[PDB]
Amino acid sequence: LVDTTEMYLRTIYELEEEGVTPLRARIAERLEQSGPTVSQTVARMERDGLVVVASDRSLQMTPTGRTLATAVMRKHRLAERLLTDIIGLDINKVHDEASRWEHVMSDEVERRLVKVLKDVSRSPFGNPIPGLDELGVPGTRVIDAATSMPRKVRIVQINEIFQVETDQFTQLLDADIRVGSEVEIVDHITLSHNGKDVELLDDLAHTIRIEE
Amino acid sequence: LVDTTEMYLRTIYELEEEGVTPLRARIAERLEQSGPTVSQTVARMERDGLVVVASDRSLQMTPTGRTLATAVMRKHRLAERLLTDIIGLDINKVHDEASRWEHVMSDEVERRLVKVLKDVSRSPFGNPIPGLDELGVPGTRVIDAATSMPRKVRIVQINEIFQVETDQFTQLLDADIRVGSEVEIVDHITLSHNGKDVELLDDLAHTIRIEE
Repeated sequence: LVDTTEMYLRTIYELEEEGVTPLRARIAERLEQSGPTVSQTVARMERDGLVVVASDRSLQMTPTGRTLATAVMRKHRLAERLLTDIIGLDINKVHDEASRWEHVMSDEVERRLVKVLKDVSRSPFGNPIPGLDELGVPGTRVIDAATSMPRKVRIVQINEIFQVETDQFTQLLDADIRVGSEVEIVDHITLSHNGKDVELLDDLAHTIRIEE
Repeated sequence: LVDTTEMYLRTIYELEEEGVTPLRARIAERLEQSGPTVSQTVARMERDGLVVVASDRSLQMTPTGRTLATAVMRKHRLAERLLTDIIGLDINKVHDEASRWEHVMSDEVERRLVKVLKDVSRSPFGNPIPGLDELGVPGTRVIDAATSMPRKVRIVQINEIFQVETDQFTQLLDADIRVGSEVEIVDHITLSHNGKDVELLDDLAHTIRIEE
């Protein structure tokens, strides 16, 4: 959990954020790791397809690397909000505490935070909290979201347009399940609504989007 | 932070707690680590003086090992309280989330929690939260607590009885500093009170106890 790649990606994100060119020496300095250690960490982050060292020797985050960096910063900043507004930790300690929490905070906890905190637009240090959008502030496909224990979620998309199988359209219509419909899900993928039970086919089990 | 020793000590604490004999196989099972891995982890926890394998091959925690185990469980359980009462995380996820947070939660955060939570006597799973006493629910000696930036703390003990140096007794008396006196501290160790400033001698800087 508490990992290096997450820490490096956040650092790149920050420098980028402060308008600084993400150069390896700048990163080594901030993270207080030797230049040889960063060179080798960057060397393997490059193999995971998270970063690429541009011609000018600056670190360009790949789309995947950037998405990960964004989740880390969102978690870090939501941690800061929780620590100051709710917990009341001394403002002088908040940042260093949030730097450890960012690696162990789950998506599920972030969603709850986003709901219990008064304001999640900025961290107490003035910077905006990124990626709130990924937190329903499209959606999880049921095959991934659906657990062995029912959980009422909301249908975001059906994607009938991508269905080669249309046999269950009326089944959903009779079931009264559409975009915005609070439904019960169990993982074949059975999704209940209005007392009518619908066992989704694989194609539908893969393209229907929901939000917790 | 997120470490093995902490995890093992907590496991021993739990088994002990549930009345189970802390045997290595029981621990390997619960932690889902092979028997050889636990043998070697226990083998080095024994060298750190945290655990001793009793004659019957059961693990007896040393006083130091037990104190550490207690802090880990207190943190873990205060995390559970925070996650259910404040955050509202699903009761089915609370334990596994708290198991990661226990390694990154600072003492300073625990004290704040103890203040912001309605009840810290038990975790939502029915077990008591241990070591609250270590959280002021005696004290930190100023030499360790005193930081470069003043912070009004409360004097818990003076320990005049252990002072070979008595030159500053009247200095404190004139300073009106005693057990219960809210004082300002800066780290020689200067502790202000009622506008009068007292630069403690080493012996006093080491034995005076305070609580944040």
